[PDB]
Amino acid sequence: FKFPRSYAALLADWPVVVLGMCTLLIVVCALVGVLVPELPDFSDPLLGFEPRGTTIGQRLVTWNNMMRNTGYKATLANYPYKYAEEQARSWNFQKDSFFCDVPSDGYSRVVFASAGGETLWNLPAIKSMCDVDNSRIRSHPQFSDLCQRTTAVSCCPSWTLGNYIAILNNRSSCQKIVERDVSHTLKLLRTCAKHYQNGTLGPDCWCTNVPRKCTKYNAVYQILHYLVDKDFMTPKTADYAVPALKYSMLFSPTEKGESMMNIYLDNFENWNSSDGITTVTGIEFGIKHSLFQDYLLMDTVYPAIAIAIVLLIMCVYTKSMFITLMTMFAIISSLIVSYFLYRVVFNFEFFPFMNLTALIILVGIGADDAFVLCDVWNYTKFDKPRAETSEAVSVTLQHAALSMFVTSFTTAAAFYANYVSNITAIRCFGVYAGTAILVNYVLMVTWLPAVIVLHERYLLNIFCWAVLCQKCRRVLFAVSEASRIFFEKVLPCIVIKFRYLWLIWFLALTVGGAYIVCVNPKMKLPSLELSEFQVFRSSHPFERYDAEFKKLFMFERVHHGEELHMPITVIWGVSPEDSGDPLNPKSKGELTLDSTFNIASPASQAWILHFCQKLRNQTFFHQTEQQDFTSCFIETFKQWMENQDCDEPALYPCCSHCSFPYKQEVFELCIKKAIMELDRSTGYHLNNKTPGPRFDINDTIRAVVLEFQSTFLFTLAYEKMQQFYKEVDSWISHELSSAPEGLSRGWFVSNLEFYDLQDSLSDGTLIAMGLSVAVAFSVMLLTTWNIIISLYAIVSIAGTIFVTVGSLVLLGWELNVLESVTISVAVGLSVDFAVHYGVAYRLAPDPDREGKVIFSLSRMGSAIAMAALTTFVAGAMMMPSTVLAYTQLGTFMMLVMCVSWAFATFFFQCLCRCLGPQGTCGQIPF
Ligand SMILES: CCCCCCCCCCC(CCCCCCCCCC)(CO[C@@H]1O[C@H](CO)[C@@H](O[C@H]2O[C@H](CO)[C@@H](O)[C@H](O)[C@H]2O)[C@H](O)[C@H]1O)CO[C@@H]1O[C@H](CO)[C@@H](O[C@H]2O[C@H](CO)[C@@H](O)[C@H](O)[C@H]2O)[C@H](O)[C@H]1O
Ligand SMILES: CCCCCCCCCCC(CCCCCCCCCC)(CO[C@@H]1O[C@H](CO)[C@@H](O[C@H]2O[C@H](CO)[C@@H](O)[C@H](O)[C@H]2O)[C@H](O)[C@H]1O)CO[C@@H]1O[C@H](CO)[C@@H](O[C@H]2O[C@H](CO)[C@@H](O)[C@H](O)[C@H]2O)[C@H](O)[C@H]1O
Ligand SMILES: CC(C)CCC[C@@H](C)[C@H]1CC[C@H]2[C@@H]3CC=C4C[C@@H](OC(=O)CCC(=O)O)CC[C@]4(C)[C@H]3CC[C@]12C
Ligand SMILES: CC(C)CCC[C@@H](C)[C@H]1CC[C@H]2[C@@H]3CC=C4C[C@@H](OC(=O)CCC(=O)O)CC[C@]4(C)[C@H]3CC[C@]12C
Ligand SMILES: CC(C)CCC[C@@H](C)[C@H]1CC[C@H]2[C@@H]3CC=C4C[C@@H](OC(=O)CCC(=O)O)CC[C@]4(C)[C@H]3CC[C@]12C
Ligand SMILES: CC(C)CCC[C@@H](C)[C@H]1CC[C@H]2[C@@H]3CC=C4C[C@@H](OC(=O)CCC(=O)O)CC[C@]4(C)[C@H]3CC[C@]12C
Ligand SMILES: CC(C)CCC[C@@H](C)[C@H]1CC[C@H]2[C@@H]3CC=C4C[C@@H](OC(=O)CCC(=O)O)CC[C@]4(C)[C@H]3CC[C@]12C
Ligand SMILES: CC(C)CCC[C@@H](C)[C@H]1CC[C@H]2[C@@H]3CC=C4C[C@@H](OC(=O)CCC(=O)O)CC[C@]4(C)[C@H]3CC[C@]12C
Ligand SMILES: CC(C)CCC[C@@H](C)[C@H]1CC[C@H]2[C@@H]3CC=C4C[C@@H](OC(=O)CCC(=O)O)CC[C@]4(C)[C@H]3CC[C@]12C
Ligand SMILES: CC(C)CCC[C@@H](C)[C@H]1CC[C@H]2[C@@H]3CC=C4C[C@@H](OC(=O)CCC(=O)O)CC[C@]4(C)[C@H]3CC[C@]12C
Ligand SMILES: CC(C)CCC[C@@H](C)[C@H]1CC[C@H]2[C@@H]3CC=C4C[C@@H](OC(=O)CCC(=O)O)CC[C@]4(C)[C@H]3CC[C@]12C
Ligand SMILES: CC(C)CCC[C@@H](C)[C@H]1CC[C@H]2[C@@H]3CC=C4C[C@@H](OC(=O)CCC(=O)O)CC[C@]4(C)[C@H]3CC[C@]12C
Ligand SMILES: CC(C)CCC[C@@H](C)[C@H]1CC[C@H]2[C@@H]3CC=C4C[C@@H](OC(=O)CCC(=O)O)CC[C@]4(C)[C@H]3CC[C@]12C
Ligand SMILES: CC(C)CCC[C@@H](C)[C@H]1CC[C@H]2[C@@H]3CC=C4C[C@@H](OC(=O)CCC(=O)O)CC[C@]4(C)[C@H]3CC[C@]12C
Ligand SMILES: CC(C)CCC[C@@H](C)[C@H]1CC[C@H]2[C@@H]3CC=C4C[C@@H](OC(=O)CCC(=O)O)CC[C@]4(C)[C@H]3CC[C@]12C
Ligand SMILES: *[C@@H]1O[C@H](CO)[C@@H](O)[C@H](O)[C@H]1NC(C)=O
Ligand SMILES: *[C@@H]1O[C@H](CO)[C@@H](O)[C@H](O)[C@H]1NC(C)=O
Ligand SMILES: *[C@@H]1O[C@H](CO)[C@@H](O)[C@H](O)[C@H]1NC(C)=O
Ligand code: NA
Ligand code: NA
Repeated sequence: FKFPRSYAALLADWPVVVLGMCTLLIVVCALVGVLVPELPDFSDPLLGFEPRGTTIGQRLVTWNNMMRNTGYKATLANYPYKYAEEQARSWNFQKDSFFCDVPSDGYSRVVFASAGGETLWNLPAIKSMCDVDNSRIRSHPQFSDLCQRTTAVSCCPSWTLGNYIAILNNRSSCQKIVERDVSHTLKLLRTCAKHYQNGTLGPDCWCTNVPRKCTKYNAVYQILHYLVDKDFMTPKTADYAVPALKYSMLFSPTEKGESMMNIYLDNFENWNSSDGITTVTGIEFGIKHSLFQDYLLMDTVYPAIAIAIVLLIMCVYTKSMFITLMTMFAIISSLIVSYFLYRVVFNFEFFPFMNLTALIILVGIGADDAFVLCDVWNYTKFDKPRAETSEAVSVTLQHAALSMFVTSFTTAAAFYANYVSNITAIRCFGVYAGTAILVNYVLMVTWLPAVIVLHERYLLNIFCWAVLCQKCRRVLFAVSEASRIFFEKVLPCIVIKFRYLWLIWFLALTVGGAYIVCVNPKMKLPSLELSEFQVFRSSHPFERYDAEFKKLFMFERVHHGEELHMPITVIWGVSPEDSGDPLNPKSKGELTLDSTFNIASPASQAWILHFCQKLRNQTFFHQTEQQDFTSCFIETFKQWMENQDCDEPALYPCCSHCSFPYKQEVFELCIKKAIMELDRSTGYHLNNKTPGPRFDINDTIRAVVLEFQSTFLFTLAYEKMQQFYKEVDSWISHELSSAPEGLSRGWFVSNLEFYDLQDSLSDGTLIAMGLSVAVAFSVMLLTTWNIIISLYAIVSIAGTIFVTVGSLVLLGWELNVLESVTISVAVGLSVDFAVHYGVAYRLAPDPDREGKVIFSLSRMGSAIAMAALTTFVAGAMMMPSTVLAYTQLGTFMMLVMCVSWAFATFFFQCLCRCLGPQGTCGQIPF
């Protein structure tokens, strides 16, 4: 029986086989991907934002596994429990003149600013804050179940300036205060602020150095610590009529969390946030990550609107709704098939929210190849108008199929290069987006050639209205002639005549971009900790709370503060290893004990005391004037032993007569006795963080922990924290290199979670961009076979990247997660227009470099323009989004398209016109 004897004949004779086979295996992917995997969860946006394989990361994971597994009959314990049990065997403020408790981070709260720029310390503003709370939080039908309660009659009062003024001036409520009460309260604040600054006022005094008037309910401490900004009542300009209260805070009796969701959505979300007197500038209801999932899915309307505009661009370009809608079916199918491969074939259990942005990327860059194949098909038709379909298909594929691949492969490879990241979310996103891009290419050389054959065979025969069709035809004709005159006549004259203007202008831009990126101001690393990471645009009240207001209120500053010294924690007997799955963020492994460890050896006892006394001589160590008896438990144990009075027979082994390097059996006996003496002799209680030995279920010491304070303070600056880490880790590693066996495998840990993230963002960006640059230059040598065209192309790609990244630096971008991925992807996208032109310069029949540049611009001009335009339009559609990630990706997509199109069309064609090869001058031998 009959069968097609070549691929071009399969497409030409049986296009319905190709579409039927594609449709069936796409339908299988769509079914199995919904039925078999567990569906994605976006309840935590920050989920994979952690380095896994790093030296610091494995130590941090190990220390967390030690802390969870430490406790009564757990894997490790602070106390020798099997020895210990053997010892045991032997409203109206004139009536209810109080608030229900102290305000805290546990309560729902809002930040006010003045609407007219006034000081907030005025009676209209003070009552307007109470009016907003009453009208927007309390009024809600759910509030009465959520509020903390002293009686069934009414909820507790909210912590607000007007209620503190009421209780200080014996008024019944915020609503019944007067200007005399406001000025009286201002005097009390102005005098007693020095007592608060000097640490003499405090939370419980209702303060022996402090006068009674401002002690009256702890009200002056509570106003200054919780309700007012840090510039109000600062020592400078305190003698001023009313000080500038820029911001003030209000606390609701509702506990901060997911119960606030209805109150927010009903009464805060759609509001204009202003009472005309005061504006609500910040909100902290505990719902930021709960709200994130809703907006993350709701904003998928913007990529859907982008699909319709890309359908319009491509319907006018190709002149069919058939080839156009079948191309957009293939674009959306490549996401569905990528998802089946990702969850079912590759077995990835975690789907980051970053993966939803691959719908934006594929809608922008998906049609690029359809514009190329449709052009080449029409050049092929025009060149040989009586060729049979199998010849026309084969010639079209011979001209198009490699350039379509190289532009796709450069962009997929730039995403797969992010699998070299230590950050789990970045690796997962690189795999998902790289796979969709390659699946889309396979459809553009299978599905789209068979669709083009079916159009020509049937639909090309079939295809006010009686004038509207004619009016449509004549305007479509005029648009196409205008497009042809531009790309064949207008644009080549502008490129060639002004070539010396272009060479000077685009070099000046490249030098400017290189100065901004490499000299000043450079791109910065992240400057907020991971819990404060921005998910919404900076306009959103939840983001202004974390970015602006957490640093202006004293209770939010002292939650960590400036005088945190870095701990130096040193651990033995546990292996610093992550045995969990690095691609599953929830898979932390199992705690591993080191079988070679021994503390109780006389050599181990002697060395570890000498290490403690060596470490105290270093410039990184901070001497507290009170001694830490926990820091080096061996010195405290030596001290206890040399105090045992030894006249009692029970003190026979644990005696002051013994010299310090005790025989191992006397160490193992007396350490248990000394630990059990402590919690009876003193009020001191050990916990899973406390330094000391760690016992197993057979009262055997399996680990030891030492801890010391550093002269280094805690900081979010990368270089200061790198200097701390290098100085301490080098000295500890060097000193441990001379430790006896059984102490040789110890390791150092500290508060280094954010420094490990910053370090991983630095390293992974440099590696992924170097891999992306290597692929970009390689594929251009292998596509042009000429070193001079490949060189002018990589110089234009370099100018594109310096102007693109230098522009993002002037826009205030930092090297965060996602921002770091776009830098790698910028290279792989920027390849594409210089490849399309560089192949058309070589293809040119003209002998002279001017004719070859006119040919190149004439033949690739409108396809390059349409690929740039569809990618720009997809990015421009993401600007109404609340999700920060959508708005950042669309910003990048617009910017990189303008810069890469201009450098490929003006700068790279001007290099080819001035000093381009002619007559095989730089041709690589095959
Ligand atoms: C691959 C990823 C798959 C993700 C799967 C999860 C999808 C979750 C969908 C969620 C969602 C978007 C729908 C668009 C999705 C496009 C996907 C494109 C995928 C391409 C591969 C469902 O939108 C639904 O739309 C229905 C339309 O028929 C509508 O039906 C109703 O009318 C029928 C007659 O029309 C009638 O018969 C039926 O009885 C009715 O009920 C529903 O009530 C409505 O809930 C949520 O948005 C809904 O609609 C608005 C949208 O703007 C949204 O507007 C706000 O927010 C926008 C955004 O922040 C912002 O822009 C807007 O300014 C802002 O006002 C609304 O607040 C929200 O309510
Ligand atoms: C596994 C890790 C164990 C961690 C232990 C951590 C707790 C410290 C225990 C050690 C301990 C008692 C001995 C108990 C048994 C020890 C078993 C050891 C087991 C080891 C396996 C040693 O007490 C020290 O004894 C020394 C003699 O031995 C003595 O030395 C002197 O003599 C020599 C010159 O004449 C020469 O030595 C040296 O120059 C001299 O100074 C010191 O003055 C004295 O401070 C502490 O005793 C007391 O503890 C109190 C709180 O309970 C603590 O109260 C304060 O701080 C509280 C807040 O913490 C706070 O609330 C209180 O308001 C506040 O008042 C006292 O200030 C402290 O004194
Ligand atoms: C998920 C669903 C859509 C999967 C099912 C796909 C089917 C609808 C496809 C698969 C193979 C296709 C067939 C493949 C080849 C042909 C031969 C074709 O005719 C010829 O090539 C000319 C024969 C002649 O000499 O007359 C007519 C359509 C037909 C029957 C196709 C009809 C549609 C079929 C059955
Ligand atoms: C954005 C994605 C989800 C689009 C998915 C499209 C599919 C549902 C396919 C299957 C059947 C296709 C239709 C089959 C036949 C025709 C007739 C065809 O008529 C002509 O050929 C008009 C002139 C021309 O377009 O060249 C126009 C497209 C249309 C409606 C096709 C459009 C695309 C359809 C709806
Ligand atoms: C990246 C783009 C191109 C689409 C990728 C494949 C889709 C088939 C996935 C991606 C996100 C998924 C959605 C993300 C979140 C949800 C909520 C989820 O349910 C829960 O989260 C329930 C609450 C909980 O688990 O606690 C299941 C449906 C749905 C819409 C998922 C259905 C399948 C979706 C659309
Ligand atoms: C994971 C998947 C997506 C990888 C897919 C890779 C292929 C699509 C690449 C690899 C090698 C490429 C081929 C290498 C060599 C050629 C010969 C080339 O030149 C000719 O046929 C010579 C005659 C002429 O140019 O007219 C046409 C393109 C083609 C088939 C290339 C098309 C694209 C191919 C098949
Ligand atoms: C999941 C799988 C199916 C992905 C792999 C798809 C391949 C089977 C496709 C991708 C590109 C295609 C090629 C694109 C271009 C050409 C050139 C074309 O012409 C020549 O080879 C002419 C050579 C000469 O003139 O000497 C023949 C078909 C061929 C090899 C195609 C055959 C089928 C290829 C290799
Ligand atoms: C493979 C073909 C299609 C060439 C693709 C271009 C290559 C130059 C690049 C693109 C993506 C790169 C890969 C992206 C990520 C990684 C993970 C990286 O992992 C590790 O070093 C740690 C071990 C691990 O986690 O697997 C090893 C190199 C590798 C495979 C890279 C090797 C070089 C690759 C294949
Ligand atoms: C989203 C809203 C607010 C604005 C959408 C405007 C678009 C519908 C306009 C803007 C630019 C226009 C395009 C400008 C240039 C061209 C190239 C032109 O190319 C050809 O005539 C040559 C085709 C070939 O060589 O075969 C076809 C029309 C097209 C796609 C135009 C179609 C209509 C477009 C996409
Ligand atoms: C800094 C960015 C905008 C660089 C990327 C785009 C520019 C290279 C474009 C944008 C607007 C263009 C200009 C718009 C209009 C004209 C008038 C035009 O006048 C003629 O007489 C043209 C005659 C012809 O060649 O048909 C000469 C080129 C020029 C300056 C264009 C040169 C190329 C420009 C500067
Ligand atoms: C080869 C051509 C094609 C492109 C070359 C561009 C690169 C040299 C640029 C682009 C982005 C730059 C990176 C962007 C941000 C940073 C953070 C920076 O970290 C810091 O300590 C900054 C100060 C801080 O905030 O603490 C280290 C360099 C690095 C990786 C930059 C190094 C230089 C890079 C890789
Ligand atoms: C020609 C095509 C391809 C692009 C058209 C893009 C415009 C329709 C965009 C560009 C900037 C957008 C604006 C940028 C910012 C905002 C603020 C935004 O304010 C919010 O408080 C709600 C959403 C959010 O959280 O950001 C409301 C939409 C709006 C006016 C956007 C409306 C749509 C605009 C005008
Ligand atoms: C979106 C960013 C990434 C840039 C993408 C490339 C654009 C610079 C291209 C896309 C479509 C092009 C347009 C398509 C058609 C025309 C009509 C053309 O009209 C004539 O030359 C008419 C001459 C006559 O009839 O007298 C003038 C240029 C223009 C606007 C083109 C200018 C270059 C455009 C805007
Ligand atoms: C086609 C390319 C190669 C040439 C330039 C095209 C321009 C239309 C674009 C591309 C990048 C844009 C720039 C990207 C970033 C910024 C920073 C932006 O903000 C600031 O400078 C804020 C300064 C501060 O707050 O202190 C002002 C506009 C500017 C210079 C943009 C102006 C218009 C530029 C040069
Ligand atoms: C060794 C490391 C640094 C990797 C180098 C990779 C490429 C940059 C090398 C590999 C082969 C080299 C080519 C081998 C042969 C030639 C032919 C040579 O002469 C001609 O084309 C003109 C001959 C004439 O005079 O007629 C010009 C340099 C070129 C393209 C070489 C330029 C550099 C190439 C592309
Ligand atoms: C209050 O401040 C002064 C000046 O800094 C200081 O000398 C004094 O000791 C402080 N008061 C108390 C009770 O410590
Ligand atoms: C809207 O905002 C203004 C201040 O810009 C405020 O005066 C007004 O009361 C708000 N509400 C309404 C319904 O206008
Ligand atoms: C600590 O430094 C002093 C002063 O140099 C020295 O006498 C002492 O021996 C050092 N102690 C240790 C344990 O290194
Ligand atoms: Na491509
Ligand atoms: Na590319």
